[PDB]
Amino acid sequence: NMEARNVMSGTWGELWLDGNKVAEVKKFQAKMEFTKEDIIIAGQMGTDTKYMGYKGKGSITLYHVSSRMHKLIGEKIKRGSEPRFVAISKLNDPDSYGAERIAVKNIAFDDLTLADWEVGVKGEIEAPFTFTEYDFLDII
Amino acid sequence: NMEARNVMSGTWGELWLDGNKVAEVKKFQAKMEFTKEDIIIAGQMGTDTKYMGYKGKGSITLYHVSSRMHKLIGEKIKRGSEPRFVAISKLNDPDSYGAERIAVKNIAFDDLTLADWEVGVKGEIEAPFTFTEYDFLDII
Amino acid sequence: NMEARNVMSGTWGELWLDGNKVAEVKKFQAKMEFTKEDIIIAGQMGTDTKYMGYKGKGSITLYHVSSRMHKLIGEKIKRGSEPRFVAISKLNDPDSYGAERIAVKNIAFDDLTLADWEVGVKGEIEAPFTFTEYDFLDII
Amino acid sequence: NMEARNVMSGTWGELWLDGNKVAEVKKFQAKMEFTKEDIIIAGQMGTDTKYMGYKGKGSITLYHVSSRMHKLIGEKIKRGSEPRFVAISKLNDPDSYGAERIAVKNIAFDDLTLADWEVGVKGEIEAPFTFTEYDFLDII
Amino acid sequence: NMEARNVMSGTWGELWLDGNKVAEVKKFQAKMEFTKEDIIIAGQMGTDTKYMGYKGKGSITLYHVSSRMHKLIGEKIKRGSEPRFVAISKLNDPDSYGAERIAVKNIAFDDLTLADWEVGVKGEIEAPFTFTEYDFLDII
Amino acid sequence: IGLPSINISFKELATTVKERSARGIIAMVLKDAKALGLNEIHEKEDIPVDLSAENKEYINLALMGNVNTPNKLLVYVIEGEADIQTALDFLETKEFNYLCMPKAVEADKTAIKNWIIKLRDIDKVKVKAVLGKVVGNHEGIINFTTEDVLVGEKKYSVDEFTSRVAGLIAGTPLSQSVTYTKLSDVVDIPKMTKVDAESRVNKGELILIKEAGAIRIARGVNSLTELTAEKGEMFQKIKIVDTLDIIHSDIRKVIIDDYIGKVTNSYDNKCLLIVAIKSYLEELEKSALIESDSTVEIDFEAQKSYLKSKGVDLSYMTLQEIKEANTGSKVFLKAKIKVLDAMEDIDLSIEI
Amino acid sequence: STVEIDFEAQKSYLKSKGVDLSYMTLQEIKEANTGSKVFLKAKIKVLDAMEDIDLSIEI
Amino acid sequence: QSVTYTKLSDVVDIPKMTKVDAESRVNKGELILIKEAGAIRIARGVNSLTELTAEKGEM
Amino acid sequence: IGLPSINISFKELATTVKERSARGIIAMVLKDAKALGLNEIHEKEDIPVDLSAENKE
Repeated sequence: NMEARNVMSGTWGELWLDGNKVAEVKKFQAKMEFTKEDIIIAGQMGTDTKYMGYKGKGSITLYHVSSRMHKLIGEKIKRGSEPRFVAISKLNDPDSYGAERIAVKNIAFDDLTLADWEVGVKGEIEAPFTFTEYDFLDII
Repeated sequence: NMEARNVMSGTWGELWLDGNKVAEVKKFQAKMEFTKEDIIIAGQMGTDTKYMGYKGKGSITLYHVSSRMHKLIGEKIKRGSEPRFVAISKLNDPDSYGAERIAVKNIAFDDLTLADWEVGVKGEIEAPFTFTEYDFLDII
Repeated sequence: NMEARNVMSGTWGELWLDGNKVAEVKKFQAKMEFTKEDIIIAGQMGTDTKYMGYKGKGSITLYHVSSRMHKLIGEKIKRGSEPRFVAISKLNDPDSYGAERIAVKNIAFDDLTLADWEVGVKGEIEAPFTFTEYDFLDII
Repeated sequence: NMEARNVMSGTWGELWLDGNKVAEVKKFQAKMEFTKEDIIIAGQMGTDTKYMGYKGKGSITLYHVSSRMHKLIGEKIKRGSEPRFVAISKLNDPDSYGAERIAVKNIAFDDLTLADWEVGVKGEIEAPFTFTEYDFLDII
Repeated sequence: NMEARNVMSGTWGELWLDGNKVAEVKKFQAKMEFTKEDIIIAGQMGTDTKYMGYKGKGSITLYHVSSRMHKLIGEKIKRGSEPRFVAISKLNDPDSYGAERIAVKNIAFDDLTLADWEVGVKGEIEAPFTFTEYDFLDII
Repeated sequence: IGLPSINISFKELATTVKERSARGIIAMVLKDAKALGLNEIHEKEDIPVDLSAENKEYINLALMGNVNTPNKLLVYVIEGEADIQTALDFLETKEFNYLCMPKAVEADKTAIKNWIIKLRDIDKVKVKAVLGKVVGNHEGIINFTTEDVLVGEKKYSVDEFTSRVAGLIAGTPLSQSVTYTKLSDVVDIPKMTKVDAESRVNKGELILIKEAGAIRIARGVNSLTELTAEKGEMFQKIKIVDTLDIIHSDIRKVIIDDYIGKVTNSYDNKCLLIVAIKSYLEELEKSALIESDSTVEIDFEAQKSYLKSKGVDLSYMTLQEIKEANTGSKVFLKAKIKVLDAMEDIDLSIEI
Repeated sequence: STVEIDFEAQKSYLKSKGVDLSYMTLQEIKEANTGSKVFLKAKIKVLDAMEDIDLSIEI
Repeated sequence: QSVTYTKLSDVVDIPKMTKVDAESRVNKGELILIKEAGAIRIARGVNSLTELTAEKGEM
Repeated sequence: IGLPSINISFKELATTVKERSARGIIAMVLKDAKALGLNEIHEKEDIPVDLSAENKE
């Protein structure tokens, strides 16, 4: 029941940020990294672990076609007001079993690129972030 | 008695996780790393070691065809309940001497990938874990 | 008196472990790393050293044809009994001056690989170790 | 005769308190501090000492899994009736010469921890004590 | 005449206690602290001192392989009869000028460790003492 | 299964028993008309009641050790009117360290002496006998020559006290020697001057002397007296010969169990044998039975001689090729060790 | 180890049947028809086990 | 392997025989038992072939 | 082929002579009243007993 055609292709990804579609998206990533602490039990040779929580980390890459991130955060960051956002990522490959749609919430960006250009090179923007919550809509 | 045909090929590997077959498996690894501490003996130039225990470490890679990991751990991790699992790996190359089957127990995963996609790139998932026990069924 | 044909080729290596021939051996390494501590002498610009001892380190690589390491150490390590071994390495190139045979003693392995396989990749096992003694039989 | 494997590892320790086994024990200490008074002898440059007695001091550390110490001492200490306990400590490393088992008697604890928690930190309890008697069972 | 190789290494130390060699010795210390009293002389700005005596202090550290100290002193200390011991220390580094051997006499130990273990930690014992006499055998 | 039993009983103190030695096996040949065969004795109380009282006292004598009791006693009984060869042939199969027989005569001592010399020199089994009046020139014969030993107002002849001597020797740890070991149970021995004791020790006899305190053994010598270049003064001492016999027996066990008839006679297998023997010697060094820095290696001169005796031409033949050459079913090895003696003689010069 | 045609046995058989060996090539003799017989030869080596040991210990 | 020096545990007694006699019997072509510290054992794994020729060697 | 010979022997310490050279052949002619002829000598330990002490040295 496993066929090569079932593997999901990243070209069939879509992204909404702050309620707006991002047509120029190149990649999207979001992962929960667990905090685990070692615990040695008397009489047991194998060291065990206790789960303590998690830290959400992610990134977005865009082709540089507009000033999206500047408008989203630039003026507010300088004044000491930090905004938070919601992102929705959808992966719907027509040859796959179904679609994967996930909302990532309480997003805080790590930085802001004002300018990054080089002669003979096309422009791209990498924007890392952190987050704390999520919801599953249409898992496979 | 050693021939090139006897070397085991990784294409002949199979994996069960939580009692379910994983048809989309790409690699499987599990290793016990020993804790050793130096001990210098009076009158001896070569420093020796004392064995104190071990830490089990491993990883699984899958082609992205479904939401297997999401369903296994996502909702429970957010609530503070950490689940533990059993995995069975089998390596049965028809040109080898025999089969090697091992159960890896008390598995705790290290993270959870919610999304990782890029335009023009096929989807894959890497899931590291830790473990404390094992059993030999059909060694060679 | 030095000719290119005299250089020893690694294909002419042989290995015994725990008294048994290892036909599937790919490489063997063993080295003594000296512990040296700096000593500055009054009136001398060049910093000197004092020799304090050594640490023996090595490694073995095998093609994966059997469960050799599993049987050697798996059950004993879990119970808290650490076994120690003797290895004999021989290098006898027919075009070289002579043979070089060395016994490496009080060997303690650093880990144990339970499984490591990937689709489309042939299996290999890498096993590092430490040791404290040795003997020269047939040096050149 | 003396080899690094003979050194006793603390992971092979076990503890009984008031007749009940303590599976969550992290460490155990018990030591007799001697009381010595200086004495200067006429005609002698080196000052000598006279032995006068001893004070027994110790402590236990546990992972916080239950309310063991609360149930042992809390209500009685408030009413003014101080309880006294017996502890048995056993160290049985399979690679050592033998087992070391000791009973520590007339134990009086120094304090009681009602709560000690911090966000992001796993719970531990430290319980110092004093004692006056002991007995040797299974010395090496 | 002086070179870095002449510095004596502590790995070439050996110890006898109460006539019995202790192969598990980690370190040995013995030192005489002088008692000095200030004396101000009329007409002199620099304050001088008068030598009055000395107090011998020392320590031994061992790897925990047996119940040596328990058997040496435990029963006698409880009954009130304090024993006294003789220790001999030898330092013979093959690259030094010669051997340094010293007898330390009328040793009285400061305490007794009944148990000191922690999960994941190898066992060691520290035994401080006092003494009044010594003798030189093989000075350099 | 019965009712539960909580049996709490009272009694007075019981006499302590001396500790058992892991080493030292004694075989003793006795004569009685009853209860023949081989009897294995572990503790003093376990003695078959069929033997006469005299044999019971002999066994009790052999039971007392020096620092520990001997590990095991093997008792062979013969009725009489028969050769001692009948018991010697049976003992050729058993494993033991010392052999004694309290009742003997000159021809019987001759039989035991010849038998042990045969075992040691021809059958390659290291055993020893303690005999009353025998002038053997061998390190395998211990000549105990003391007349009329008196224990608890009794008369023991020289031949019948050797059970006590054999137990004494078997009960001694390997790091020590029997020189000046005192026998508390002995009360009286015939008058003896120091010059005579010197002469007897020089002639190779194990004797008792009266010294400061109780009765004690004089010196720990063998019966060996003739010294050559191969056999020096060290071979005259009991302690050294005991250590050498232990080494011989252990190495022979390893060789016979693991190698003889089991593996092909190739150079690789010879190297494996060398490693095994070296590890045994290292184990001995870790216990201080022998000194450090002992070696094992291929005996090159002997192999060259064997190859020459077979018609091989050692012309333009590399030393490596000679070392690795096939030698039929034979192996030539050599080794070096060192053993220390006990403290026995002290000079102290005092200036006043 | 080796295996090959036993040329001399084939020649003796051919002589016994009456064929001529003069003016016959060696290749001609080797490939000659021999009814139902096949003549072959080989060479092997076998080693002995360990049964005698001499160990000389110097003290 | 070879049966040389193989021990037979259940055997516990054998007629006595001197060393030169055992040597002569082995050189005659007989398989014999011998006595040793511990159990009894086979002496040497020899055949009954004694007349050796240029085609039949000692192997 | 005889019986198997497993012999472990103990003996006092011994020395070793110098290693030999395959270089050097000397022809020496000496007059003697006994044992005339050609004598090849490999070592000084093995000299035939016929020669005089003066010629032996």
